[PDB]
Amino acid sequence: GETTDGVYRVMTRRLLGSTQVGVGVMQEGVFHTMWHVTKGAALRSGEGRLDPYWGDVKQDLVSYCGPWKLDAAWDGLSEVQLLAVPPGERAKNIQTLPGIFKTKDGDIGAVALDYPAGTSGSPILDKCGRVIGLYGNGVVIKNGSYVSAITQGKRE
Amino acid sequence: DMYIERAGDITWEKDAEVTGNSPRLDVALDESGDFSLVE
Ligand SMILES: C=Cc1ccc[n+](C)c1
Repeated sequence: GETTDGVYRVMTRRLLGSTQVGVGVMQEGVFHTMWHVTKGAALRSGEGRLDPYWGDVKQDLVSYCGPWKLDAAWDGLSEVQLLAVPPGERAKNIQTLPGIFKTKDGDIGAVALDYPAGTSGSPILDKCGRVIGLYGNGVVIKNGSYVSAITQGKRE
Repeated sequence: DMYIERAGDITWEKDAEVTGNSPRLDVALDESGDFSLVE
């Protein structure tokens, strides 16, 4: 199948027509997405198969063909871009200054951008084009607005 | 049966649309990976 680096839509034919359930990143031969997009199922890429390699429900992340490769982190000061890939629509870059999720185990960057559930797994990048996390696991705040964590894995 | 389809390159766009605010929120993360607001 297609192994070229880049952003990909994750599709299913199980429901009506062809439905986009999420998005992921191909980097260094490994496919990276959020756990809630695939639930750990195998994926097809053309005539090839991608098998899960690592995953964790609590982090809400999963990697295919190899270990998690993304290790860039938000610097805590600069604006970033969500490379949003919405269902049936072209990939588009959106610049924003992240907010913060403060937790008992430390602080996490967060992006206050509202896209359909099928955009889950879209990458958040720094000014060097490095993926600092994936968009799509977050919360609904007081005014009904959506805020996603910048979710990043660990490179072993 | 899930499949993937290329959507583009991962690159920073100069002069992209700039939007969104920067809220500071107290949150909790449960064992199922769900975030919730702490009040
Ligand atoms: C991008 C994913 C998303 C967007 C809005 C709401 N939720 C739960 C998830």
